[PDB]
Amino acid sequence: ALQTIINARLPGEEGLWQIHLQDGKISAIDAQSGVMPITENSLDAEQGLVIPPFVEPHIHLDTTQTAGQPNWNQSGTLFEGIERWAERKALLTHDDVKQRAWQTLKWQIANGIQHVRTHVDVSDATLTALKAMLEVKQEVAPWIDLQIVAFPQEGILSYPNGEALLEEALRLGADVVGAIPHFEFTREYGVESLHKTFALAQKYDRLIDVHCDEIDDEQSRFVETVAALAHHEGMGARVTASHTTAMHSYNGAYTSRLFRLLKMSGINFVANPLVNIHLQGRFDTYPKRRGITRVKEMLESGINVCFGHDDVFDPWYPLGTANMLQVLHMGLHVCQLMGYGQINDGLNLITHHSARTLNLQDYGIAAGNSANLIILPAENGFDALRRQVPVRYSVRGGKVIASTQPAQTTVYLEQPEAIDYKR
Amino acid sequence: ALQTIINARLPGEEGLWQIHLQDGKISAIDAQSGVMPITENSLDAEQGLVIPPFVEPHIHLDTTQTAGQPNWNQSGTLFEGIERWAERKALLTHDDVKQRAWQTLKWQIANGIQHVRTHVDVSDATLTALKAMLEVKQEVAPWIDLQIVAFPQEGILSYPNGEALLEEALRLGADVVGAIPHFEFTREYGVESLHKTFALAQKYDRLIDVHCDEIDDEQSRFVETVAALAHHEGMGARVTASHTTAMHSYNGAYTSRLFRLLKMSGINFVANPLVNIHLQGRFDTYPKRRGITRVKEMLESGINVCFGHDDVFDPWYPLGTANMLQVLHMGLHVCQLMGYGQINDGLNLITHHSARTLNLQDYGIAAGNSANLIILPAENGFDALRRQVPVRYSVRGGKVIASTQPAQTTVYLEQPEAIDYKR
Ligand SMILES: [Fe+3]
Ligand SMILES: [Fe+3]
Repeated sequence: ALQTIINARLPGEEGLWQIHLQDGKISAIDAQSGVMPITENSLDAEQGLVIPPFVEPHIHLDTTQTAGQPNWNQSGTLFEGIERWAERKALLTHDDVKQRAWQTLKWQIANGIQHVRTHVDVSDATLTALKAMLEVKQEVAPWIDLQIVAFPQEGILSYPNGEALLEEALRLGADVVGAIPHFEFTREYGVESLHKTFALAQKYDRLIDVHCDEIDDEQSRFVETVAALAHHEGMGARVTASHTTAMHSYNGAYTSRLFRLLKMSGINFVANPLVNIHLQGRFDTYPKRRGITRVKEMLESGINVCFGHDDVFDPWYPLGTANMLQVLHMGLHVCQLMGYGQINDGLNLITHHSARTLNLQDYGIAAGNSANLIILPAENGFDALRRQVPVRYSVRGGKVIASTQPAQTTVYLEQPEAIDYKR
Repeated sequence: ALQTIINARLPGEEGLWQIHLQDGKISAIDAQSGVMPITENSLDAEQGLVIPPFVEPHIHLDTTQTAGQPNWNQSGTLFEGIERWAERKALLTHDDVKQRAWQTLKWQIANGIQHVRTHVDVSDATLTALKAMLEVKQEVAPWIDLQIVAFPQEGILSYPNGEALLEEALRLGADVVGAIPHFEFTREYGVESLHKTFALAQKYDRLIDVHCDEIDDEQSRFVETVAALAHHEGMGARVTASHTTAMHSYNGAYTSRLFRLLKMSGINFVANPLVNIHLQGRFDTYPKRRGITRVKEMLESGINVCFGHDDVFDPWYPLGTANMLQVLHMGLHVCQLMGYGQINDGLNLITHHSARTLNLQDYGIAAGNSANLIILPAENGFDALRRQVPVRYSVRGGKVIASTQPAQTTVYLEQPEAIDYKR
């Protein structure tokens, strides 16, 4: 029965704020001139930062939690990962997918993530993972709004009945149409697959999220077709180009020309730091490229870009706890967004920009919006990122759905001293 | 009236073997536990290696034996070669083509080659060389099965009546449909020419062999269309991509993606070491690229690749004696297949893999097959390659069609000593 969040700091705002709640929504937001006393029905942010929930714009819940089953990827390569996944085929069932997806979703709830977009491989005639994920979506709805992308992993034109299966996935309820041009047999199939993807999105009124140019090939430019088609249909807001790691290898002249179109099209971009730094640059000896898309330049140009985890504890990425501040930390380093303001503003890459990517209509600490917000025990984005703080409280519909009692560290010098890693 | 080949060594097999012959075919193959005595009607391999005939998967018999006529290519360049060829136009007649083709074919018979695929330029309204080659094919049949590729040297779409002439060549009997995408005026003509090539091959039930991406251009990727179209039509076995020298210059990420399709398509690849090392890398100063396709990687991936001589004694390559062990020697060096096993297994690149490229149905030392085989005076492939041994005997239909008495070398030290270059 929470009525107020008090003593809240807000990004880009001075001072402390009080967030009033009513009927599961934010009724008003008022500045405070000092610290407010706690009381029944008040959740004290304790001068910590309050932001609208973290978002996971790109993850594969159908493959999550499978690392080491039955064997571990020892080389760490994409190739071996594919083989290790194949060895687990006998365990891939409806219940298995639901159990693993739920395990990661619980970690996400614990990490203040209330919006998740999962890709699901639909290059499977039985659509086993998709059927399982559609049930998971309904089951987790009280805690996470889950979007499902029908992802034609083996291609649309390069896989038997690929287009038919992609459309079947949409008819079953998938929220987003996926594609993977650079994986199609030819450049022509790649371009044609995008026309088919856009046609399906318009036919069913769905969003689009393409695994776009995820390859260190300076000639992989499917992103220009994604942006051009979006501009032509006037649907930029509903379109996302995931990865675009090839952009890391483009010459500057083409990239400059392309950026005009990217801005005009209004499409969204997702970079996946943890996985990109790991899987890109694998064909280089030395020097080795970083392989993340042009995040810094997109921000400078006002192009919406955000960060996803992509994989959690699977053959393609053995690590992760589904933590967005960890994803952000990696991205700030690899993209060299290390100035104070760049780091502080970093939270945008895992909150607001990701909400835009998911085309969310009810997101942000604003009057009238649902009371969905989280509290970080930190002074600002810089502090939260530097100390990799947990989510103190996650509030959804005005109710607490997760909480973390912080770790307590003590050093025993001449006298015991508490250490909080602040100066 | 040969009834048996005795004391034969076979690649990948231990010991000695006896090959029984009946009615021009191999009736049975039995292992020996020791050396068998010679006798009437037995051809003694003398513990030498017996293999199914050498194959020439790619040669231009229409241009062979013309070097220095009327003038020599002094720079050695492709450009000058084209000019030197043009200066000989008055001599290019029906009889001239037949005489020169036969001269090289005799060298091939002497070198144990019983299967040859020759390309013939059909960008000539009079189709002079093609008509001559069709007669040569009939004439040489007792010794060599000759396949003729209708090769549109000046392009299909970029030359007047190019497509009509290509089809006319097929209606006259050419066995294989050729193409040369990278030489077409535009990338679009290149791709379209391949669709036309595949349509003709299906219309006439012929094989396909494309002069594919023979250029140091990292953007020349016609090979993906060749492989995709073959996969689509389910005809990989009947398709060959010759040269693919551009692949030597591709970035690794694209090449890795492409390899999946190359393996799935089942198409064949021909590298032409002697000519590729000579004509590729000509626009580099220093360092200079080798320019041969990814032979080592194809072998590692189980993709069928083999070696051709391409040109013999002409403006584009002034050397050669049409010797496949010499072609192999160059390829092993340039492709760095220099480990013992890689060298020993090298014979596959000029025998079995080439037979697959030609879609041969009667090839190999196996019961039921025609008795077509050759005997090398060497212990194994490594030995034959190292010593560049001649073909001791070439047997076709159970009859000897060629034989070489080995050279005899003596050094006169304190006493005369025979030298055989074995340790
Ligand atoms: Fe992904
Ligand atoms: Fe050729």
